[PDB]
Amino acid sequence: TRKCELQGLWRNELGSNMTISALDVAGTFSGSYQTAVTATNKQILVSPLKGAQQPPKGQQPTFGFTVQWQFADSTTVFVGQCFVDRRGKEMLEMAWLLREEVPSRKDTWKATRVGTNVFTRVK
Amino acid sequence: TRKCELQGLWRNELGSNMTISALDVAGTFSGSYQTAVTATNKQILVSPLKGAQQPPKGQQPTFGFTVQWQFADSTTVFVGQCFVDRRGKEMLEMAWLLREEVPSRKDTWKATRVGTNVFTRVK
Amino acid sequence: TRKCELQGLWRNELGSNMTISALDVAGTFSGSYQTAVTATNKQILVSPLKGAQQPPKGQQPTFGFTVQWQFADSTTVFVGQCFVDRRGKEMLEMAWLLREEVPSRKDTWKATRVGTNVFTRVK
Amino acid sequence: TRKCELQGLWRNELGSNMTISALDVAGTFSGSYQTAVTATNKQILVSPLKGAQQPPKGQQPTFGFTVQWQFADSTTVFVGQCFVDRRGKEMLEMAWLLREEVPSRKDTWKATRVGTNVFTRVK
Ligand SMILES: O=C(O)CCCC[C@@H]1SC[C@@H]2NC(=O)N[C@@H]21
Ligand SMILES: O=C(O)CCCC[C@@H]1SC[C@@H]2NC(=O)N[C@@H]21
Ligand SMILES: O=C(O)CCCC[C@@H]1SC[C@@H]2NC(=O)N[C@@H]21
Ligand SMILES: O=C(O)CCCC[C@@H]1SC[C@@H]2NC(=O)N[C@@H]21
Repeated sequence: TRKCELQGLWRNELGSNMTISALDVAGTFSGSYQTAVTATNKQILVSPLKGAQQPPKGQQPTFGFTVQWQFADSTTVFVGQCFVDRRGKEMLEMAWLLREEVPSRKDTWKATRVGTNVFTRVK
Repeated sequence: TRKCELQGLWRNELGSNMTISALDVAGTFSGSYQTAVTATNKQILVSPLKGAQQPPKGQQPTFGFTVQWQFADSTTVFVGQCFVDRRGKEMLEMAWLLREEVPSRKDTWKATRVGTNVFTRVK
Repeated sequence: TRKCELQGLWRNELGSNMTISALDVAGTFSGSYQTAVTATNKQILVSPLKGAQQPPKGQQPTFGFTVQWQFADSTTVFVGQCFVDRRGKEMLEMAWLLREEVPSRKDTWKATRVGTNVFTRVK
Repeated sequence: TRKCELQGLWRNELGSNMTISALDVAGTFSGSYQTAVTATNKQILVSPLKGAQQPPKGQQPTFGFTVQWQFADSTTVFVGQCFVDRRGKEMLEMAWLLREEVPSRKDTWKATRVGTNVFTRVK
């Protein structure tokens, strides 16, 4: 069963697109992310990601990745697990932190936004 | 100036140790993490990490990484920026999400812990 | 228009129920919360909440509240904004932190879970 | 022992000041917050807060509150526990979410910043 294999094109509720290329045997993967949204006034560009998954009880292993935004000084990390429901539908449940670059140490308090995303496989 | 180079051994306020190996030119890095603490009842083991930094205005670039815990079903992601103060002292300001593996989709609501860490370079 | 008035019975995607009683003129409100889920092994009980909303540009004001769980040592805080869509449907977008009570200061790192909820008005 | 009574003037690492007035018997409290920092370009003003603490094993009970900022469209909620160390020193360990008001539902993804604070009692 290839169900819940991270490898693939995924989309989230914001309309973002994400590709995860094949995992190596260490469980590390790379890919790219096309966000539909930005907190900057910059043109959105496809951006590389780098992550790792835990080794596979009936449960998909947890994974995480870092997106290196190509058009913004920021960095997002996403952490999640895949689930398959009744009718075979796969979903990535993810929580994320978006870190903006700040000029001095004293601005770090405001540098991190948090939220969640739900991804499903693009048909 | 090698000030705020991620490469190195770092420690945080919890007494965790972290090594970041040299960055490649794409800005991706790997390394390992020795946490002083765990939310499981398992023996702590050194664990690989995989991350990426943004390219370097006077400001260090943001970075993120994923720790693949070797003794736990979980995954942590850390996101941060380095700062150098007056007397040349470097600090990584980081926020993180720890994701526990859960049996079903309905338990995802409780799967993510959040917090911050401050790292300084081991002498 | 009473659209997006916090006053009311709301439900979230987890199937939790929440009542917010009338706001006073200072914008503070109280109410109760019936969670469908718990991270403890205790019987769920209806729990008081205490919050405040900002004063009302076309935008609903932000609000927050604290739930004092009656069956758990923990405390949740929720922060959010209400939205009304095209066909008049109201939704509370909320982010939350659940704080478990810990025995010593050194366990605080693991004490806080984070997530989001979406509430709609019970018909 | 009045050790770890929330009632009092507290300060955090950012240099913010906070007053918590006496708790009522239900455990609800009010007070005010003077932040040293803001993410807006507005003049900072003292702001009311409204919270509740859990009832008091050797462990302080968890609490939470909402700050209704008087100079910003936002709302912060803080959740925490008090600790007393060896030499009698009290500390509030807190995690928080700052929610900015957004024009439409589609901007909610970026509306929530997260972080932590440590408060000690003003001498
Ligand atoms: O605005 C930035 O600085 C970079 C774009 C970040 C987009 C964020 S990452 C989390 C959330 N989920 C998405 O699919 N996009 C937004
Ligand atoms: O408990 C687990 O499931 C894995 C160990 C996680 C340790 C966390 S990661 C964030 C925080 N910072 C640390 O240095 N260690 C803890
Ligand atoms: O488990 C506990 O310690 C108390 C119950 C907490 C339920 C949480 S609060 C956030 C999330 N949203 C809900 O409607 N319920 C869970
Ligand atoms: O900027 C705003 O919109 C309101 C001021 C918020 C200040 C935040 S709240 C969390 C953090 N801790 C503080 O003591 N101040 C900042």
